[PDB]
Amino acid sequence: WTAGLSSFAAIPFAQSIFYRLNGVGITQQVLSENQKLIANKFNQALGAM
Amino acid sequence: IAFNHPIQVDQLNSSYFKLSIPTNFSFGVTQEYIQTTIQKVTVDCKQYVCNGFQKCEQLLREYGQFCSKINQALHGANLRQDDSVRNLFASVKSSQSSPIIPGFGGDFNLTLLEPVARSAIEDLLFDKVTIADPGYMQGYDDCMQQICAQYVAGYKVLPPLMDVNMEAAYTSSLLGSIAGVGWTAGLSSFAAIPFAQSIFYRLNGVGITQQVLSENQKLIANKFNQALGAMQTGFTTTNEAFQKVQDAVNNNAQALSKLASELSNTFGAISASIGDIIQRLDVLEQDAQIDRLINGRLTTLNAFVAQQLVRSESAALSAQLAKDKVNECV
Amino acid sequence: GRGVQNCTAVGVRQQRFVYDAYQNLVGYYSDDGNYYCLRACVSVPVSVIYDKETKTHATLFGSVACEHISSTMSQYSRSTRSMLKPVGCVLGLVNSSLFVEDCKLPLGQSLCALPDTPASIAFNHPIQVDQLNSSYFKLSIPTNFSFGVTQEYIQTTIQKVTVDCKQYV
Amino acid sequence: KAQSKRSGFCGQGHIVSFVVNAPNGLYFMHVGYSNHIEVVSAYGLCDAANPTNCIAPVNGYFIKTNNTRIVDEWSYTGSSFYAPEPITSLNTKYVA
Amino acid sequence: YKLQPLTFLLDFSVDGYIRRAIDCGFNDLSQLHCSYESFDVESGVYSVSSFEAKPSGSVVEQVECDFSPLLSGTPPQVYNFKRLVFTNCNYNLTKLLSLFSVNDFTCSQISPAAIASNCYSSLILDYFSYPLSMKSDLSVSSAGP
Amino acid sequence: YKLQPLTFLLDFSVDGYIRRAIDCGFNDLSQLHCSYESFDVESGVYSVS
Repeated sequence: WTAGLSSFAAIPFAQSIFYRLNGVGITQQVLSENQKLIANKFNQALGAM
Repeated sequence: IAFNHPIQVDQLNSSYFKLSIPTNFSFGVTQEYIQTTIQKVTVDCKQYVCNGFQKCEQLLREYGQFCSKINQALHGANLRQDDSVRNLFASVKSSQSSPIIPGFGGDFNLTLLEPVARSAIEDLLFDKVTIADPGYMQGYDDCMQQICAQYVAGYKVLPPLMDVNMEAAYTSSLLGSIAGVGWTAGLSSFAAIPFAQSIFYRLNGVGITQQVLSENQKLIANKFNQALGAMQTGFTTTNEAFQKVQDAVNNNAQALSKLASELSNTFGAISASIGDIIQRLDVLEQDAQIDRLINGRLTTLNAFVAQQLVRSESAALSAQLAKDKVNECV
Repeated sequence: GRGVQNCTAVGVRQQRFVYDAYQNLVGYYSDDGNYYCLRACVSVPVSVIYDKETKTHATLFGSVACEHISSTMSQYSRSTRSMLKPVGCVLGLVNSSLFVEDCKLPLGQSLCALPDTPASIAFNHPIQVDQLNSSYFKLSIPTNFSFGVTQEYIQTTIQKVTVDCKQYV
Repeated sequence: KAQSKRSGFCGQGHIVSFVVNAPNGLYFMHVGYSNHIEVVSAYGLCDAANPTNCIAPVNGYFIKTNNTRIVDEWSYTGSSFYAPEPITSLNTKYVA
Repeated sequence: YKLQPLTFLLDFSVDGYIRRAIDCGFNDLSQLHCSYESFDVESGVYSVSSFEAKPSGSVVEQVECDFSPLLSGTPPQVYNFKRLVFTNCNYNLTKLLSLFSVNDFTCSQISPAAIASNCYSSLILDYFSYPLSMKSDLSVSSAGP
Repeated sequence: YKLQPLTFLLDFSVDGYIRRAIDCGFNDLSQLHCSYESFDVESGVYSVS
């Protein structure tokens, strides 16, 4: 969360996507764990583009 | 090589991550100009054309309808600019203000109190820029003693429609408003209003400071006032933002003057300003040369009107962007 | 040419005529051997303030001396048009009924300089909330909801039209 | 879509927004929120106990702890809020 | 009442007879109505033709150069064209016109009355013998030999 | 020195006598000086014939 400046530096890309998804939508980290091949579905979406 | 290399950080496999901590507040920065409006100019048809000669004016009557349309278009562009200016100043009707204090900041040598009427910072910007477009019983009088706008009759400058001192008073009210509007309290509250400090609310928003650090920030605030003084000294042409303000002033003045020189000058070599003015005593010979000259003057005037309409439309979009910045940043 | 003096010495002096990066000439040495600079012919700008409701027209002169201008001036061939139609020079001479008649009127004539002209002067009437020097707050709460405000048109799109070339001509 | 009230591009006042059809375009009906009464308020208080009076929303107010209304109507909230206080500022007995 | 050429917008009724008209020149309002081409114009601030100064006291600065060589001696042939350069000298073109009847007078991009009225920086007068019949052959611009 | 038709940038002093002249034909920099009607031109990359 870069609230002020670049002091926050860097965070793991995969973890950042999960946290941002949790904030944007009701999908939660526990729900994401229940969901299977979520990353594979994201890869399929990139392939479709 | 022009490459400057952005600062870099190292990704860590462990959940704990390296962080970068600032040590200098470095408060104060120079900022861009939104342009906002263009100078308003009205061209008097039947005076620049024919150089106030009745015989040419009789020929001009055939083209009189086109000249009237040109005047209406210029009036419409100026009216659009006036509507944009009033909308921009509407944001100053908010019910938030702070009574002005000569000692606005206890340790702040601020350039915002008017000397006693155009706060020093506005005065400094006005002093460096030079505009010859507006004259009121001064430049016109000086030319007689020896601007030329009235004497050439090519164009007449139109005043901004807002007093600069009245607008400066509105900016002083905005200086009071910034601290009050920028507060946790909803709607309008004066709040602490300590020289725009906004207590610690502004400080916490800009960076997540500690209360002990806030006392250090008060010492840093004296340094910030010195940094603001350095920004005031840096009003040189080298700064791009100041150069942009100068370019806009130069652009409005250059556009009317360059087109006015085309409208009144040698024009066609045979035309010589007025066709056969002294070359031919006969009215018919003078009229034929004049008719060709008049058409050329009208076409250049049409190009000037089209350019002004484009500039006014761009100014209206720029003014809306300036209003947007007042809505969010201010 | 029509032009209006005594000026500082300029030019080689071998040629009486002098120019200033323009076809127009500053002349000089017109009679004998003395500098005689030439100035562009004097022109006085005039504008008309008209109100449709009251059918009233006021002649306005901008950036010109009040004393220099006069009703039906002999020096100028036309004062304004074929026929004509003295307030202090805030912007210039205005020949209008009464004087400034300053009043607390916000606007409505949009005069070139600033007069409301319902030559009345506009009043900012700013709203200010007092702030104590000692740390304090001055919350301001509206008495009534005053819900509802008029909104401007956003344009959105323009009409689509096409012309068949060679058939229209 | 939603109430803004921050950097509002609505009608210079924002509560509710509506959309109406216009010829060759679109039209809007934004709602905005009369004369404002100013009340003098002390800038915070420090209690002897660790929790202290603090300004978080409109807050502020003077004696008797918090006597403020977030809504334009007065006395919208009796004084409920409480919560822990992170730190105490200078001029103790008051956040002032 | 005398009549002079004027531009008037004329109102025509259902009958088509003219019941209303505007001079368009006498008053600023009439000029404004003619511009918009409407009897009623919305209230606004409108510019009108500005006042101009009146011309008076034209200043002309005045030694009469002799024209005797031009009218005396043998005129050389058209190929041997002969001209006399005149600078800083007063001129009497009227005397020359009276002295010789002029079979044809033509001026290119200039007028004879205009030249007499205005001073010229330099004047060249040319005298030479050429056939009167071949007027077309000799010209400022011609295909004549 | 043989006279030839030649575009020239001319500077006239208060006396009115020319003290500074530039030949547009000779030198790329001199041609650039004739452009902008300025004896001194701000540093820039400019196309030449």
